[PDB]
Amino acid sequence: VYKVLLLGAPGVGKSALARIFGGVGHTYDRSIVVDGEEASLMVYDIWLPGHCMAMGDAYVIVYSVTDKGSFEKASELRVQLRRARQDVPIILVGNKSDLVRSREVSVDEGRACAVVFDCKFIETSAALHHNVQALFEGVVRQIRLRRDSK
Ligand SMILES: Nc1nc2c(ncn2[C@@H]2O[C@H](COP(=O)(O)OP(=O)(O)O)[C@@H](O)[C@H]2O)c(=O)[nH]1
Ligand SMILES: [Mg+2]
Repeated sequence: VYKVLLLGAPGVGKSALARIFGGVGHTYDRSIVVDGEEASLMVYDIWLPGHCMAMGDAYVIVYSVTDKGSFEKASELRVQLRRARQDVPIILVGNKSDLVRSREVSVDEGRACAVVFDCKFIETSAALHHNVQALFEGVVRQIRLRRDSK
């Protein structure tokens, strides 16, 4: 049973993503099967930033691909985590991939941010439910790898 914190600037789709996962701040629970093994995830959509950051088994940092300011905020959030948790899995998410015409952050900028962070990167669309199940399965897989590389 794993606690997952959603972090990111206002308006990026944290609540959208969480409500889709929950099948529905606020909290969501849900058991899912990942590589043949059941896992429960508790998703905290609660973004006292220090307290929030002190608390997860994994961190999902969300920005909107339509909002370069939210992508900058993602880098700021990562620096903060580095100070707050001085091992934890982090997934970077570029949401709103359906809004092709208003895109402000390229896929390659997202990928580059992943290299700097040394973390996994995925783009999502809460509007289309695209990559939402993959995001949360990835969370589970990344937590397991870190339980086991020990
Ligand atoms: N088109 C589109 N709109 C989205 C997507 N995700 C969130 N939104 C919209 O983005 C705005 C903020 O979403 P919300 O879940 O409240 O974001 P939060 O502030 O990060 O929790 C709302 O207008 C949502 O409908 C997406 O993937 N595609
Ligand atoms: Mg919200």
